[PDB]
Amino acid sequence: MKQLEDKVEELLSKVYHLENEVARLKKLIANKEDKADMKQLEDKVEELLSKVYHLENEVARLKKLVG
Amino acid sequence: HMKQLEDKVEELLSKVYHLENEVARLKKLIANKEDKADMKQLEDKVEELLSKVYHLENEVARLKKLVG
Amino acid sequence: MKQLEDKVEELLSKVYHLENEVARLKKLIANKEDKADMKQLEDKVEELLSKVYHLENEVARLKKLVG
Repeated sequence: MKQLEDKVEELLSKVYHLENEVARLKKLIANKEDKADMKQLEDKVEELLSKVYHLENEVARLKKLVG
Repeated sequence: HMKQLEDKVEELLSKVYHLENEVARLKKLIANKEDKADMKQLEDKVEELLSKVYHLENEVARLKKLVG
Repeated sequence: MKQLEDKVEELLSKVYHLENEVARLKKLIANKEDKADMKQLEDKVEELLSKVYHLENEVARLKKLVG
């Protein structure tokens, strides 16, 4: 009967520790970069490349005309 | 008292089940995280953009002065 | 006693396996990019997007004026 009580006690402690380890693991995971975030960043750079290209072309035409 | 212990194991049964589900959820989240990589390619593109934007700023300042 | 002891042993096996899974996930997590290490790239891109927005507006204004 002390045999069972001690097994249940081992289970209690190990469950409690696992709960804390999982809580820490989710905090760590939350601080990692999402694939979606990287994709957003790449698409913003693509947007910037395109806008800068158009601006260059626009500025070149303005420059000629102002002359 | 055996009932008290049964209730305790019932609690732990549920907690172990929840923990199994939390671990599977965390696996899925990890799969959607970006692997460490060399940032050279993205950084080089941003460096090109900052140079082009700097040069554009200078050009647009000149025109703004002339037109005004 | 026996039936409850067996249930407890079953749960100890599951907890044991879970501890190993968690150790393993910690290792996977180490191969992932830290969000904080992307902060500089992200901010630079946000700066550039604003600068390009303002440059576009100024160019369109000048163009209209000259045209």
